[PDB]
Amino acid sequence: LSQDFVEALKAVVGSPHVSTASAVREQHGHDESMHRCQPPDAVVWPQNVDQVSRVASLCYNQGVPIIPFGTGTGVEGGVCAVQGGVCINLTHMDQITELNTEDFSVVVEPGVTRKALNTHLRDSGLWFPVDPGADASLCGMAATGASGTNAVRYGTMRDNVINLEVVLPDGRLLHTAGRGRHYRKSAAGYNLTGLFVGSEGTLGIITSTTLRLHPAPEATVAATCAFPSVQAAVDSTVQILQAAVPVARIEFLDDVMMDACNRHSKLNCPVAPTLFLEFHGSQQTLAEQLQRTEAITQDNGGSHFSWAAEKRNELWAARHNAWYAALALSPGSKAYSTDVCVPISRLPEILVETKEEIKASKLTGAIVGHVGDGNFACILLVDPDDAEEQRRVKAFAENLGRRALALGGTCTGEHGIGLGKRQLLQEEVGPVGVETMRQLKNTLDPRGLMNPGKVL
Ligand SMILES: Cc1cc2nc3c(=O)[nH]c(=O)nc-3n(C[C@H](O)[C@H](O)[C@H](O)COP(=O)(O)OP(=O)(O)OC[C@H]3O[C@@H](n4cnc5c(N)ncnc54)[C@H](O)[C@@H]3O)c2cc1C
Ligand SMILES: CC[C@H](C)[C@@H](O)C(=O)O
Repeated sequence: LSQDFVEALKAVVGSPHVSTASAVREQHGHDESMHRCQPPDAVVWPQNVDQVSRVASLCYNQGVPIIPFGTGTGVEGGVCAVQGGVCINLTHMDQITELNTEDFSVVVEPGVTRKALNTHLRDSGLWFPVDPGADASLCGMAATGASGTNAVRYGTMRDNVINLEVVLPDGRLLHTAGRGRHYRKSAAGYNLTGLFVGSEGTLGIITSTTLRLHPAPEATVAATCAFPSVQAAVDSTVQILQAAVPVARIEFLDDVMMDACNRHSKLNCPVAPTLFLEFHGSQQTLAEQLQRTEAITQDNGGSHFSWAAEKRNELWAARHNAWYAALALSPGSKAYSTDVCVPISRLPEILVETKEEIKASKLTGAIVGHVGDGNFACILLVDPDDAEEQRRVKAFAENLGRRALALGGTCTGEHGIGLGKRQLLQEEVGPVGVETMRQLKNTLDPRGLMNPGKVL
């Protein structure tokens, strides 16, 4: 990367905000995935949207790949600079604006996390529900199409993104639903906002997100329920959903996951396949829901509920940190995570099969999941220096993904494709789907410089 180009970058953002130092590039060449670190040639921190546009235009017209970088908590190698280029760390634009409590909406820049937004919303009666366990950039969450434990009731990012501000690959500024617009529904034109949700930085740079806010629940109760088997827990989950209990959270942990979370949180739940549950409503609705849900879990062999302000906070903090709890089983390890999502009536088949295959395999794994969505993750620990283990893990993940596809499902419910699921995506949507996705990529990024090598 030439001196002249680096100085042009410095003219846009300032010398402190451009670095070609190896350590800085290495820190921005990987995420939380096991994908190999691939450092960008430079890291750049733009300070406002005009600077993002100018950096994009400089890179694009000079043939230099662009890698958008939020908080680096992705798990599919989205930020790995597989073709080098300029990593654009967006987190210095960290402002909340256009808070409209009367409309239930807010605009956030990439440096705002869910924790920051909800802290700024303390005492407002509103909150933002989509809750990855990581302290992630909200614009990064829009880019990956994230969900979370609350999505079963309150929706995913796709359900809660109203508008996006996007710097297109050549630097043009696009407000996907129109500048300053926010509303509950529209039929106006083609829905551009949905195209950029889940685009993972391959179609443009999200420089602000307009988010739907939600009313705080009148009352909340959390609980845990232990089961004798995976299939008892998952049958209970499906029956709760088919009974239309409007649970706020319903999360599955197998016995391995539950042991791991116990060791990492000083929770002390029975080591068994477990559901973590949360209910929102008034006192009358909560009593109604709790007794319907207890009846269903009891029918399938669930233990009595173990009840959970500080204790529900510890419960969900343990769940949110499940990734790190699993990693702490074998220290020094990395991990790959699967993320399939299937029609809910097929969830018992595939979760039980996954448990049986983990146990039959020489591999170690923990199972945890947003099962209210028909979604779950297998966390598969890896020795970073064991190439034989690595391709056995990758074969296990690919076979699980193909089983989900055979059941009518998708290879990823929330994490995205990045580097790891590109072949599974081709199988999932077939040749006309792939070509159509490619056509969209090419019209927005003709030179192919917008995070190359990802998704497609
Ligand atoms: C402990 C833990 C728990 C997690 N739990 C969940 C969970 O429950 N649900 C879930 O969905 N994910 C979860 N994740 C994954 C991760 O937190 C999400 O995918 C999150 O949305 C990533 O945001 P980020 O800014 O950190 O992404 P990064 O790793 O910085 O980037 C991810 C991808 O999006 C692109 N990108 C980032 N910011 C932008 C932007 N502003 N504009 C355009 N492209 C951009 C990058 O180029 C890359 O391709 C978890 C991760 C961890 C470590
Ligand atoms: C980073 C993978 C894990 C499984 C995350 O998705 C979660 O649900 O806590």
